[PDB]
Formats: sequence, structure tokens, C-alpha cells
Amino acid sequence: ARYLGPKLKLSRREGTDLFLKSGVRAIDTKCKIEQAPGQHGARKPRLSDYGVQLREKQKVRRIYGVLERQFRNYYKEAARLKGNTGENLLALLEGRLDNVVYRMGFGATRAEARQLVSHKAIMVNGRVVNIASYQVSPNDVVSIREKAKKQSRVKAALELAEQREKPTWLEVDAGKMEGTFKRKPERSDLSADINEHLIVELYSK
Amino acid sequence: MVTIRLARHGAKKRPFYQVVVADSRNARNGRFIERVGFFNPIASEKEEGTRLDLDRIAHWVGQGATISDRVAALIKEVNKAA
Amino acid sequence: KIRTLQGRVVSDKMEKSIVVAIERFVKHPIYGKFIKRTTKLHVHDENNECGIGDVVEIRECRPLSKTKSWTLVRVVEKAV
Amino acid sequence: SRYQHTKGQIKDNAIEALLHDPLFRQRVEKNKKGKGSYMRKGKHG
Amino acid sequence: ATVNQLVRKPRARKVAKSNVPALEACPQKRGVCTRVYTTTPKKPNSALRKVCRVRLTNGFEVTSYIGGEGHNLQEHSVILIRGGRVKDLPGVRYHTVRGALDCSGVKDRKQARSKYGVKRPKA
Amino acid sequence: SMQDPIADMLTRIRNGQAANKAAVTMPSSKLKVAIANVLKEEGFIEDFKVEGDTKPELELTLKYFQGKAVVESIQRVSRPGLRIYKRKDELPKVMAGLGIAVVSTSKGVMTDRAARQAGLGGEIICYVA
Amino acid sequence: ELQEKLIAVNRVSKTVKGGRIFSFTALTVVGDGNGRVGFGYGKAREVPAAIQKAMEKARRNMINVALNNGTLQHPVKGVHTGSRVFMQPASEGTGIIAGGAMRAVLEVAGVHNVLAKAYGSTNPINVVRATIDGLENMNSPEMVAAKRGKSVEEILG
RNA sequence: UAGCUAGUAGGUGGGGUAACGGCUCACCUAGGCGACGAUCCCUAGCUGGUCUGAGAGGAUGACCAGCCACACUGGAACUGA
RNA sequence: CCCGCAGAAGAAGCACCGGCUAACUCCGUGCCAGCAGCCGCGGUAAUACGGAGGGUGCAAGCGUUAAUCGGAAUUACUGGGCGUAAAGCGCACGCAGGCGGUUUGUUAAGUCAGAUGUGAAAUCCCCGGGCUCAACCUGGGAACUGCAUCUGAUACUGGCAA
Repeated sequence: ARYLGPKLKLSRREGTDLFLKSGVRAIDTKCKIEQAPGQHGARKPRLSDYGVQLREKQKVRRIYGVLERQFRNYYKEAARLKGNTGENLLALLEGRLDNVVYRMGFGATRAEARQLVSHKAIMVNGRVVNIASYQVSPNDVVSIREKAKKQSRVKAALELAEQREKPTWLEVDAGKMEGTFKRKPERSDLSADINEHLIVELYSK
Repeated sequence: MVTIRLARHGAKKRPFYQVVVADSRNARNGRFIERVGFFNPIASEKEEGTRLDLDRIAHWVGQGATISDRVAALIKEVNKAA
Repeated sequence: KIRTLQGRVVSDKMEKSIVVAIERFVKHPIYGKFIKRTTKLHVHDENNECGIGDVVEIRECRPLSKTKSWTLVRVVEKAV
Repeated sequence: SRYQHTKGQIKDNAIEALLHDPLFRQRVEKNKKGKGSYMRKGKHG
Repeated sequence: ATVNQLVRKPRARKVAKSNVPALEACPQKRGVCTRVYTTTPKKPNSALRKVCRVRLTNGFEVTSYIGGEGHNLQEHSVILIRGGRVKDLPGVRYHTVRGALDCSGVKDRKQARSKYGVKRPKA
Repeated sequence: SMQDPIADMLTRIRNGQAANKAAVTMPSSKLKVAIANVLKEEGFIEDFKVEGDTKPELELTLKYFQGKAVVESIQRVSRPGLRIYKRKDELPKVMAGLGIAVVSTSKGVMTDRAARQAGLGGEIICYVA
Repeated sequence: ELQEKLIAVNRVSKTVKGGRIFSFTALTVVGDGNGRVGFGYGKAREVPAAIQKAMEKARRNMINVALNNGTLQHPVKGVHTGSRVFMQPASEGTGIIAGGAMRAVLEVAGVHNVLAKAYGSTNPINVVRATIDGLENMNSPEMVAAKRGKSVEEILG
């Protein structure tokens, strides 16, 4: 299912740091970003009006690490939900379990938190869960099992998140390594630059 | 002969029974007069294990409906003091 | 009250029986216009107390032939 | 492999029947520019 | 128009016929394939296009195109027929599935080898 | 051949609004006065008068706002070849509420928004947008 | 803040004595992103000299549109010469989902979440005159309460 | 595919069925159905549903459930509630 | 289902890359071999053939074929047309049908409002619950646009009387 190819190549197709490799080091410039996604990278695309919608859908997939048939089941659920569809869509993606583990601080990247969920190392609301697509309801707690606690990787990734934004919709202790998912996030918080305007329109044609 | 028997709906290895009033000469999932509750044998330590509309079961026994031995045992589970 | 239908006689001459057109005013399903449709019925009476071309009153009953399961109630507005 | 030619049951000549057959019709090409060179959309774009 | 005129004769739905009479909606048909040959196309193209007639297993006698470079069919060679016209040969409305029951895959494909019936090379 | 008198009322209004006519005179009827009382009370028509003794001849003084026709458009909906009867919840709304739809109900002729409040429908008549 | 945008470029001919002389016709639509549109056609011998000739026409041909803060007021039709455009306010119908050359003028209009459909012809030059006909033919409850009802609280509800 | 129909359409009476009834038989009346499509021909199990579509509709009716039908082919009855 | 063991260890393909439609160059071949859904490519500098490097798409799947609806307002009730594009009978009279000026009365058939009976369950939709999650299973509700009945309302339509 998972991509698991070169993942800093997926940033250069957007020209956007999708936080895929980034991890332990600081500001990279270690791929010739904005310049060359392949052999014919130095050429500028015309990028027609279908291309500006597809490259915005692929960006939101390549951030959260979601394949298409699963991302199309989020949209089909986000349309039937009450309210705004592009705000139901990002709430479902941000409420994934491997996202919440990433947002609490556990895991330098998101794929690390996907493995940290998958290998029975994450205890949400007193139970161990394999599935990274677990949909974390508000007022749930989520923590680390002591079989995998302070195992030299969650320690480094937790201090690394001190230089990050520290999201509003969740509290985390990070000494007991048990964070409480407080509420579902609002669109005014989450990153403001992904243009969910276009993703709703692409599945309509 | 009408009878108040279970139905065996549900998934595989996850049975869910519909205690139901039907003619005897039909299938287990076949034609029934009215559903009169449900029975979940594997439910949880939770809120609901079994509902059972006894005002209709007393109505059908008053018409002369037989009761299969699971459903009669579930009336012995939904007792006047239990 | 018994259920009963107005009507109008098509033909008399079949010996203690009479055929009646009942006009029903039904809407078309797709197009929404009301279509004047007709329900012909064989109707029982006694011998010749109603004639051809006049309003009639009909009720449903037990079968009396291969058709003719309806019965006369009364005769309003006889044939002029 | 075989060739389904036009002239059914060719008698005499075994090579001057096929010369009229559309296997050996005259291939004439298109100009550009040249008396008959209008594009309207070319090979690309 | 005129909703009264739509009551007499309803607005009759246009019937579209099938492009491939391959006996009533089946994906492939097996064929006995007499008379393998080549034919020149219609006007603008001028190639030598390989095409076989096919005795289908129901009674139909259709001609059918053989895609790809080089084939091993000979005068019976029972093969499998899929639909799809070629637009360039007159009367050809079918293709042959390369890689099915007699019609071997194309020699040395490397790209697009599901079509043209070539297994993935081991080396 | 004078089949719908009511659509003849409406086409005299559009041709009045288009030609910038001051007022529009037509043969009067019982149903004409009911519809014109709606359009007077709703704001599409100023001051209808029904002056007529044995040949009743009503006139509708038309309304113009800027130099501009107040009636945008007015379509005879339930024309006599196709009668259109609507239920309470099935009652339409023109221009998403800000036009009106004259409906003939069991409590007389009124607008759509009054027939929701009464809670009863009937034959809608026109869509005064 | 002016948000100029391109729709279609076409190559047209004149066919004179020697050969035929080609020229290029742009089609641009500008708009502030809040209730104002404008289009200009523009044509020249060379493609970039046509588009900036089309942008300067679009600035001086602007129409005012009164919109419900992200969307249309009411379902309006827009006929112009081939194009039977319907476009519906879609009260947070979530996204400008309109057809080609109709999506272009509406995304720079200032509306974000309407429905639409073009019927009939689909010529980009005509359908962009067709929707700008519809956005001018749309009127607000601030305006229809100046003719009928004479009360914005009684006209709408 | 323009007229089909002789137990055919109705009546009276006997018989028959668990039960009304041309269901059946004798006798009498000559009707009955039909352009709102009888008759004949082609195709087809029917419904809840399913797929699609913004809707109205269009296509379809596998699994699941309701009804009918048939059990090598044609026909007949016996037993039995 | 839980615990323990070892070892990054046993586990990534298929289509596409001229336009539509996201994604490009080199080599080979020269209207040949071939491609192709449409328009069309190939005649010696082919982003369209074939291979290579690169890229895009989907991913334990990926394509082709077939069938269905959609786009198609391209049978248009919703929702089309008919001077010249497809299309006004050559022109009339006229039965059946369709439609019908104006006022009062009555009728309440059509219509509208309410009630009751029914419209099997599952299904679909809403709010929840149970499998680590989802699919799935399930509780409650809404729906099932209908048909019948009764009670009214009387504007409009129909009947009937003037």
C-alpha cells in the first residue's frame, strides 16, 4: 500500500516541504528544492487547470500519506457529513491515529509515527491499536506502551517537536508520554496553505 | 402452528438472533408475522443484551403460540425480578 | 356505508344484466395531465328496470357469471 | 504471411495484375509548405 | 411538444445498436480462424495490415485484426477474439488477444506487455 | 380563441412593462380581481381600479422604479392544458423566496408565503419574479 | 488585487491575395475577487500582444455584481447567442463547480461555491458573455425590497 | 397484426366444488370483447430492490427475502386437513 | 486474542507519457514494421512506432474487452425544436378527443387540510451501538412519494340549475 520510495522527491514535484524526510535535521536545502523533480525538471510546466487541481490533491495525500481509494472514502464520508465538505475532509485526515501520534510529538516524521502505531507501540484510551487509520474521537487519550517507551527514538522525536508549532487542539504531557486529543481541529489552525477548495471540485467532474 | 423462535442473522462467527413469531412450516429466515425482539449472545458487559416485547408474547401465547426452548429460556432471563 | 360507484350504461340488451362504463379521471404518471379513462363493467340487475344510456349506481358483490360480479343499487337520471 | 489481393482468380500475368491492385497504388505525399499545406493544428499541442 | 400529443404516442427512446455482434454481451469469444492474410488499409495510411478471418464458436464468421509485431497463426490455430474496431481496415471490428490459446505473445516486448501477452522477463 | 383569460391578464402586464405603458385595461372577472389584489398588496402593481357597470373593465396602473420595470417576468404556470396542483410542502418559491407564486387555495387566492402559514396548497397560478 | 486571467486563445485567418495571414484572438476575464467582473476579447498579429490588448479591454468593461458574501442570490439563467447557462446559488454547495470558460469568470468574480451548467453551445466567447449576462440579471433582496413588499424583513420572510 | 368470439355473452333449471361461478350439461335470449389497442406475433419469471443520475427518469431484477411456476417429456388421478 | 523468540529479515507490481488527460528526451526504423477511443501518427532530426533513461497515475493490484447509466438539453414532463440547418399535411369541412367568455346558486367529483387502516423485513438515509479500525453486523427513527376510508375547506376546475 504505502509509497516507500524516495520521499524527498515527492516534495520537489510540489516545490513544497511536505515534512516527509525532514526529521532530525533542521532546514534542509538538501535536494535542490523548487528545481528538478527528474530529468526534465528545469523546464517550467504550463500546468493547465486540471493540473492545478490534481497537484493540490496529490499534495494533501502526500502530506498525510493516504492512498487514493482510501482518500476517496474520506471524501465520500466528508460529503455526507453535515457542514463544509473541505473542512470535513481535513478533519478526517487530521484525526487519523498516525497523525495524532505525530502531532503529540511522538515520531519525527509521519511515516515514523505510522510504524510506531503499526508495531503495537501506541496505547489510545487504554488499548493498543495497529491501524494507523484509527479515527481519534475528541476527549480521547493516547499514549505509549511501556514495552516501547523511551526506546531512544521517541525520546529524540519528542524534544525535536519543541521547535514546532505545538498544535492547539491537543494537550500532551511528554514526560508521561500520554497526550489527550482535546477536540477536532479547526481549519483556521491547520496550516492555512493547503487549498481544499480544489480537492472538492476534482471529485465532482 | 405459530411459534416464537430465533432467527440467526448476523455475520460469520458473530451470531445475532431475532426472536420472532412465525408459522412453523417456514424457514428460519423465512416468512414471519412480526419481530418481537432480539437476542445478542456475545454482546458485551454493556447496556443491552436482550430486548423482548412481552406484551406481544403474552398476546401470542394467548392465541396459542408455542415457544422454542431458547426463547423460553430468554424469558427466564428477562424475569419479573431479573 | 357501502362502497359504491356512479356510472352510465353502454348497452342493455343482454337479459337481466347490463354493461356500464365508469369514467375515472386519472392523472398521467409522467406528464401530469389528467386523462379521462373508462372502466366497463358487467352489472347485475333485475330484468329491465334500467335501460340504455343513463346514469346508474353500482356496488360490488359475489360473482354471478364469468364476469358480472357487480350489482345495481339504484337508477338515477333515467334515459331521456 | 499471405496477401488478399483484389483481382479474383488472376490468370496469365503473375506480376502485372498486382500493379493495379492498391498494394501498388501511387503513394503521393503532402507538402508543407506547398500547394496544399494548411495545418489547422499540427503534430503537437 | 404539446403534452396532449405525448399521451397518444409517448416520447420514444432512441435505440442504439451494438458495435460488435459478438453474441449478446460476452467479453471474449474463441474462434476457429480459417484464412489468415494481409490487406491494405483505407485511404490515408498505406501499410500492410495483418488480419485473419475467424469462425466463431456460435456460427458467426467475422474477420479480426492481429495486433503486434509477428504472429504464429496458420489456417486453423484456434484463438480468442476481443472486440474493438481498427477504423483503418474495412470490415474489421475485432482484435485478437495475444497470449490466449494459440496466439503467442509478441517477441521481445519491454513496454506495455499485458496487452500483447508477454510475461515479465526473469533476467 | 379566448381559452385562458388569466394568461391574457398576464401578457397584458409584460407588454405593459416592456412598452413603458402607464396603465393597462382589460375585461374584468371575479378571478382577475383576486389575482390583482395579490399583486397590489405584494408590491408589483399600484392601484387597480375595477370601473365597470355592465361591461366590467378593470385597469392596472403599472409600477416603475428607476426608469425600470418592476415586474421582472411573470409566467402563467397552470395553463388550462395542464393544471398544476401543489401540496403544502410541495409549494414552490420563485427567485429563492424574494419572488412570489400566486396560489389559489381553499381560503381564496393568496401568495405562496401566506399559503405556507395557512398550511394548505392548491392550484398555483403564476410565478411573479 | 486585480486578478487578471486567461481563458482561450484562438488562431484566425484573413486569407488574402498571396497566402493567408494569421492572427491570434485572446479571451481574458479580470475581476477584483469581490462582486466585480469584466471581460475583454482582444486580438493582434502575435499572441502576447493580443493578451495584453485583451487585459486592457477587460479593465474598462467591468460589471458590478451583488453577491451573498460567497455566492449567488437565486438561480439565474443567462442566455446569449448559443448558451443557455443555468447557475444556482448552492448555499454553501462547497466549491465553484462550473463548466469550462464559465468556471473561469466565476472564480475571479468572487463567488466560491455555486453550482452551474451550460446548455446548448459551449463557445468560450459566448458562454462568458452568457454568465456575465446572468450576474447582471441577478438582483438582491436589498434591491427587490425597493419595489415589492417594501420591507427586507417581510420580503425574504 | 384489424376485427376476434360458439360454452362464446347472459338467462332458467339440474349437477358439481370446501366455496361463488359456463365449472359443467340440457333449454332459451343473441349477445360479448375491440382503436382507452381485442386478436395475433416477438420477448420475458414478478416485487421489495440493485446500478446510474442533482433530480425527474433510464437500465436491470445475481446474492438476500415475499409471491408464482416447474421437477426426464406429455397426461392423469389416488392418498391426504 | 495476549506474551515470548530471532532476524531489514519472506513480501511491488501494472498502465500511461502528441491533444483531450496528469507525465519527456536520446537511439533504432523510414507511409516499412507498427500505433490508434476520437482527431490521426510513420515519407530520414517521429515527445504518437520500437527500445532505453526519466516522469506521471493507480497500487496487491493494474490494464483491455463486454454490458449499463452518465455526460447527451442527443426523444427535451422536469428540459428541444420546425422562414432558410432535420421538420407546417396542398387547402378545407368535420365526428371522437383536447380546450373553453361572464355572474349568482348548489354539488364536492378533481383539488387541498387532517385522521385511521395499510404500504413485510432487510435495503437506502439520520442519530447511535458492537468487532483494535474499516468493510460488516445491529438498535431506534425517518422514508416507502402510494392506495383505500372518513371528517372537513370551497378559491380554482368539473357536474347541475338559472
